[PDB]
Amino acid sequence: GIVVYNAQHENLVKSWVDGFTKETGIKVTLRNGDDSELGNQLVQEGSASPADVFLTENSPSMVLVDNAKLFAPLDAATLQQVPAQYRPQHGRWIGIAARSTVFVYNPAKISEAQLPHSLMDLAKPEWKGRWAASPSGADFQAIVSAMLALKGEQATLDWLKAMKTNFVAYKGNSTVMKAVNAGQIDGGVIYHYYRFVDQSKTGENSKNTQLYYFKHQDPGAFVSISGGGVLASSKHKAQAQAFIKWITGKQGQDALRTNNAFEYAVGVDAASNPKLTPLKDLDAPKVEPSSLNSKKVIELMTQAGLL
Ligand SMILES: [Fe+3]
Repeated sequence: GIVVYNAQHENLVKSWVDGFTKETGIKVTLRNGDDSELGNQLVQEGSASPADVFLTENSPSMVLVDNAKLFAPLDAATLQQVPAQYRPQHGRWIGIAARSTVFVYNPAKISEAQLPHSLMDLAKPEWKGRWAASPSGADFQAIVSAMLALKGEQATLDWLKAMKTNFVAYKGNSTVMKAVNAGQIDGGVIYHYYRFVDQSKTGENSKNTQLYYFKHQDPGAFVSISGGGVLASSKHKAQAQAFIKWITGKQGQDALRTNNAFEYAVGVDAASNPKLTPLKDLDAPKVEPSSLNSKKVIELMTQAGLL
């Protein structure tokens, strides 16, 4: 069978494996981990890696592995299952799901009318002590990688230095949401699905929160694309290509619509969970996935004192 380095969620991917194996008989072994962990591990393994497939929550760790020259071209028929805007132009990997940046806020701490117009506005001195984020996570680092691609090094580093003055750090994006929910800060920068996931359980970590979408092609409207790819070293290329085709195809994208992950489908003509605000109404900035640079992001955040 095939070996998948999986930095996407264990439960979502297991439902993909369930349908994929049922229809093809191809068995899948998951090696689960985080974006940056598994990305760096693949670069170190190089062509000696036992992985056939790499899946990520966000794009920068895909770019890391592609920069190392480790991905095989994806089948053209697979690439055509996803629109070009949710896909690197070079076709060596593909988007498999999406997540929207949001400002999660506590209405008892901050009225909707007081929310920042731009993610860049959180650098202003009036925001000191009033917002949070998880800078060690690949989630927030991907958001900063979009700001870097959109705004450039100097403007991004200036924003990061003001964030060091202004923000409150927490370990984990769900932790940020819990802190907002408890009223420790006015709000925080996370991805949209965390609130949906918790509301589908007890809601005890989210009931005092609401989601704000920056829109207007703001850096804060960045839509982060989860990635999938076939390793060039794979000895099971047909099976590996078929797994990517499955997860980006109608049945695989269907799971995104009906499961409890609340992440967006990216497939052509694919409906997303109806509780989500449609991606086409969010007016995300144009951000080429290959332009997202996780190494420079870590350096800038370290220069700012955040890591
Ligand atoms: Fe995440």
